[PDB]
Amino acid sequence: DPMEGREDPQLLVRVRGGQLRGIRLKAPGGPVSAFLGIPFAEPPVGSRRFMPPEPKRPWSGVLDATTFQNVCYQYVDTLYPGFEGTEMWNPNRELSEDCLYLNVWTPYPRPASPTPVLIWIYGGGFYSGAASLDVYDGRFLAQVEGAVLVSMNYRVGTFGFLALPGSREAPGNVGLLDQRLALQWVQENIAAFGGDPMSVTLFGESAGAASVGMHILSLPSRSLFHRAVLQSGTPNGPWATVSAGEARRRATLLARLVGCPNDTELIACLRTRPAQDLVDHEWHVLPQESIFRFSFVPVVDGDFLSDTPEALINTGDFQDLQVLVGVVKDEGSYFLVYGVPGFSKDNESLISRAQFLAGVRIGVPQASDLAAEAVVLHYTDWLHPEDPTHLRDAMSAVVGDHNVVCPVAQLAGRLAAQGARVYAYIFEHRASTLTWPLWMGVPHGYEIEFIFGLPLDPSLNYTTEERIFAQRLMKYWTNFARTGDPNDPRDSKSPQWPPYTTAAQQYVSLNLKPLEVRRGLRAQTCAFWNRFLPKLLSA
Amino acid sequence: EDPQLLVRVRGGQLRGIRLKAPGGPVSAFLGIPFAEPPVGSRRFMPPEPKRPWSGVLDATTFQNVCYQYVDTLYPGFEGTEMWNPNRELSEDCLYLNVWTPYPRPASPTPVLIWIYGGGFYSGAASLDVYDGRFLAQVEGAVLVSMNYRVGTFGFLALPGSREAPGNVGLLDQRLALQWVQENIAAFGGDPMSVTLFGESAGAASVGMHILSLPSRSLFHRAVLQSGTPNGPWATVSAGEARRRATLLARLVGCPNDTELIACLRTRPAQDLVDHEWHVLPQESIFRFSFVPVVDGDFLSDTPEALINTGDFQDLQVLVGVVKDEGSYFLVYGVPGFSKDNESLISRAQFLAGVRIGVPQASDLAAEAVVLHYTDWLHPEDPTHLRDAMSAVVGDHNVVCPVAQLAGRLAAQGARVYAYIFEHRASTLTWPLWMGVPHGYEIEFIFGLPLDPSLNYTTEERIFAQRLMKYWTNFARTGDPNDPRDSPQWPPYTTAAQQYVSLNLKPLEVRRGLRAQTCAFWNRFLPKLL
Repeated sequence: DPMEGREDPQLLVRVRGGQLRGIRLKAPGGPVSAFLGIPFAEPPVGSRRFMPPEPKRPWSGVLDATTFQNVCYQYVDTLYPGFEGTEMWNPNRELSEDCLYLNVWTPYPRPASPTPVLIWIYGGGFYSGAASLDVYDGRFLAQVEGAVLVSMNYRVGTFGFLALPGSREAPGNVGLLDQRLALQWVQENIAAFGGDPMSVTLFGESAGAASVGMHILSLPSRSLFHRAVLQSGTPNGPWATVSAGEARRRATLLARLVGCPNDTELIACLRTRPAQDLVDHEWHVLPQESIFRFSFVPVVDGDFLSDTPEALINTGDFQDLQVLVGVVKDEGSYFLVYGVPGFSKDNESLISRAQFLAGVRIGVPQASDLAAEAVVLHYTDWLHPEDPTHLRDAMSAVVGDHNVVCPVAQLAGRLAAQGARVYAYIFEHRASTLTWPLWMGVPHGYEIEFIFGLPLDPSLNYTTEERIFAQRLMKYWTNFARTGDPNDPRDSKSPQWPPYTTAAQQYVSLNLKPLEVRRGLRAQTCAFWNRFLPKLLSA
Repeated sequence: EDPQLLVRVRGGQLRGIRLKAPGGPVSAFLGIPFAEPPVGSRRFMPPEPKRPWSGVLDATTFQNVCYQYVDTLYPGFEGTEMWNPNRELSEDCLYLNVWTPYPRPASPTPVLIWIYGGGFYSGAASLDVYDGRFLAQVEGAVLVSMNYRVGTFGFLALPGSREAPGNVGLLDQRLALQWVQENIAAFGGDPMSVTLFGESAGAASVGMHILSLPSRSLFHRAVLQSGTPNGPWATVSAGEARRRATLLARLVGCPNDTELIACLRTRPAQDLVDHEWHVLPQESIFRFSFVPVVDGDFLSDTPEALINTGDFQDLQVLVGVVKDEGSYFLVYGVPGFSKDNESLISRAQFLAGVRIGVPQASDLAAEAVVLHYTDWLHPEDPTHLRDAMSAVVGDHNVVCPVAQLAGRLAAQGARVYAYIFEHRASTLTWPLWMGVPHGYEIEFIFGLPLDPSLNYTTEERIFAQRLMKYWTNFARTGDPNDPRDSPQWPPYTTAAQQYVSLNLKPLEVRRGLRAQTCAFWNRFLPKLL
C-alpha cells in the first residue's frame, strides 16, 4: 500500500490471504478495532451455488476491512412497514449470493497477550439473518470485556440448505460448512489479532444455537472450538433438522415450482434460476400448515451429521465439554401472530377454545388426534377452560415448550448425564424499549441485545438498571468463555451460578434482581413432551 | 313400663331401650325385622316384607350381622377390628335400628338413614362408629340404619334368572326405606323429610337409589361420602356378573340357571365366603367380587349413562372425600406396603403398583399414569413414590368419580355441596403416612368425640359438633349452612367448582377438585382402559 506510512499503524493486520486494514470505532467507554467484511470463502455463485464453500484465495494489496459486506440472499419481512420489532432483524446491507464474509472486533490497540475468542452464529430459522445486524454489534464486548469477537455470514434458505442427499452438486448442510470454514479461518488467523485459538467459545441464538449444537455433534468441527453457548435453540427438537428423504422431497417440489425437471440436471437447472425466484418459492414446500417450521434446514446426511441429533446426544461422550444453555420467558409468543388464526400484535389476541384447539393442530403439526388431545388436556386450565387469556398464554406455552424449552431441557439433561459441565438459565427481563405488545412477554431473541451490551449505548434509551444488567450478563458470558464458569472467582458476595445436574436440575433466573437458583426446567411438562408424547407424533 | 319405649308399627308392638348419651337419654329400637329372613330357598332372592307378629317384640339389642368375610390381616389391631362384625354372623340378618330423642319428638323430625360401606362384601349397622345416639340427643334427629345382604348373599347374580336376579342387597336397602316411609312417624320421624347418607360402598348405594326410579319416592336428599355409583368398582356388567357367579359355582362344585342356583343354595355360607375372593379377573386392589349389576331393572343402564342423561332438578346432594382415599388399600395387596413401616417403595414397585391399582390399564394408559404422577424433579424418591401410589388409587377410585358425579348432578339441576375432609383423628391407630384414610371422617359425623371415654381432644369435640350441625342442617333444609347464624358454604357448580375444607380451622372455600388430574382421569384416559 503506497499510503501505509500515512495511516494508522495500529489498524494494519496480515492474515493468510494477505493484508487487511480495519477501522477505529467508538464505543461509549473508548475506542475499539473493527475488521469488517473479511472474505473467508470464494463467492458461492454461479456453478458454486448449493456447493460446499471453497477457501478464499489469497489477494494482493490491502483489503479494505472497514465496512460490513453483503447479506446472504434471503426473504425480507415486510409484514409491518416501519415497525421496529420486525425491522431490527431485517438485512441492513445489500442482498447477494456473494456474502461469505466475517467480522472481527478487538480492543484498540489490539490485545498484547492471547485473548479468549467469542464466535457468534446468528439465528433466523435457517432462512434469514446477518452478522451485520445492530443487535450483534461486537464493540461493547470488545471495549468493556476486552474480548475478541468474531461473527460470520453463512448461507441460508435454499442457498444454504437445499439438498439432494447423496448427490455431488447439492450434498446439503453447506451453510453449516460455511460456518465451519469460518471456524477454521479463526484457527489459522485469529492470533494475528491478539486472539487465542486455544480458547474459542461458540455462541448463538435460535437457529444459531442449533448450529452451535450441530458443531458439538460433528467431529470435524470439534477441534475448532472449546466451549459453547446455546441460547433458545438446540440441534435436537422438531424444527432444526430434516431427514434425507424429506430434504429430497422439499428440494424436488421447489424445483418443480420454479420450472425445473437425475440429480445433476435438476440441480443445474436450479443453478440457472435467479436468486429471487428461489426466495419467492421457498415457503410453498412445507408439508403441513405450521408455525416454527422452516423449509430448508440442516439435513441428517450421514456425513456432517452421522446420525440424528437425538441419537448423537443420547450416545455421545461429552466429558471435556463446558456448555451454557438457556431460554427466554416467552419462547412461543412471537410465532403466534405468524399463522395462528385469532392472533395479532395489534390487539390482545384473546382466543376462543376452538381457536386454541386449531392452534394446537398448527403448532404441533406432527401430532395425531390423540397427541393433540393430550396437549390440549395438559395445557387447558380445567378450572377456567374457556378463559381467553389463559387460552392465549397456553397456546404460546405450547409452541415455546415444544420447540425450545423442552428440547433445551432434554439437551441439558443428556449432556450433564454424559460428562459435560452444564450451566442453565431462564431470561425473564423484558426490554423497556420493546415494541412488541406487552402480552408477548419476553419474546424469542430479546435477550441478545443485553448479552452484546447495547444498553451501554446511551443513545438507545435503555434504563440505568438495564445498563447495569447488561454489564452483569456480559460478565457472565465472557467469564464462561474464559474459564468455562460464568461465576466471578473474585466475587464471593454475589450468589453463585451452580452447574445443571440431572440430580438437582438447578438453573438460574436472569433479570434485574440478583441471581435466583431454581430447580427443574418445566420438569412435569417437559417429561410430557420428551418421554410420553414422542410415540404419538404421527399425522 | 316406659311408654316412651313402647311403639306400635304396622307389624305389631315393639319395646325399645333407654340409652345414655353424654347430654342425656335417647330411645333406641334395635334389631327390628323388616324382611322375612332370606334363608334356605330365599337365598339370592329379593327380600319379602316381614310378616306381622304377636305380642311385644324385643327391640333392645342389635341383631346378627349379615354373613360375610372377616378381615384377618392384622388380628387384634384396632384399625381393622373396628370394622369387623361385632355381633354373630347369620344369613338371618335383615334387621334395622332406630334412634330417637327421649322423650319422643313433639313434632315430625327430619329422618337420617345410614347405609354402611365395606366394598359390598362386608359391614354392619351395629358398629360403634355408626352409633346414632349422639345425633339423636344433640341434634334431635331420628336416625335409622339397616343391615343389608353383602357378598354373594347380596349380589351374586345370574342376570335374566328368576332365582338370582342380582342387586338384592340394594333391594334390602329399598325395603328398609319403604319401611321407614310406612312406620317412622310412630317414632316421631317425618317421612316427608328423609335423607340418605352413606360412606364408600354405602355412598355408592345411595347413588344407585338416586338412579333407580322406584327408590326415588322414598327419600328427598342424599349424602355421598367417599363413594359413587359411577366409577370402576361400584358396578359390573351382566356378562361379568354371570361370569363371576358361574366361576364361584364351579369352585364350590356346582352344578341351566335354576339347577346351578339350587346347588348354590345347598352350600353352607362359609363355603361361598371361602371362595368369593377367587373370581376377580385380575390382580387388583379396590376391586370387589360381588357388587351391583347393570341389570336393566334396578339399574336401567350404566350409572355413567344415567348420571349423563338424568334430570335431577329437585334433588339436593352433599358429596365429599377424605384427604387420603387411597392409602388404606395399599397394604392389602401392593408389594412394598405395610402398616408396620413407612412403606418407602422403589420406582419399579411404583410401576407394578400402578398395574395393580389400575387393572384395566393398557400399557400406554399405565405409562400415562406413571408419567402424570411421577415427580420428575424427584423421580426415585421413595416417599414421593409411595404418596403417588396412594394418590393414584384414591383419585382413580374415589376423588375423580366424585368430581364427575358432582359436576353432572350440578349441570343437570341438582343442588350440590362438596367437601374435602382433612382432619386426622388423634386416636387413629393406622400409621402417620396413611394420613386421613378412607372412612375416618365417619366417627366425627356421628359425633363419637362427644364421648369423653373415647379420649378425643377438646378441639375434636368442637369439630364433631360442627360436622353434626352441617349434616343435620343439610338433612333439614337441603343446605348445610346454618339457616340462621362462619364463612358460608357455597353450592358446587360446574363453572366455579367451589368446595370446602373440613378441618379444625374454620371453613375454607377452594375451587376445582383435583381439576387437572381429574380431567386426566375423566376425559383423557377412559379410551385407553
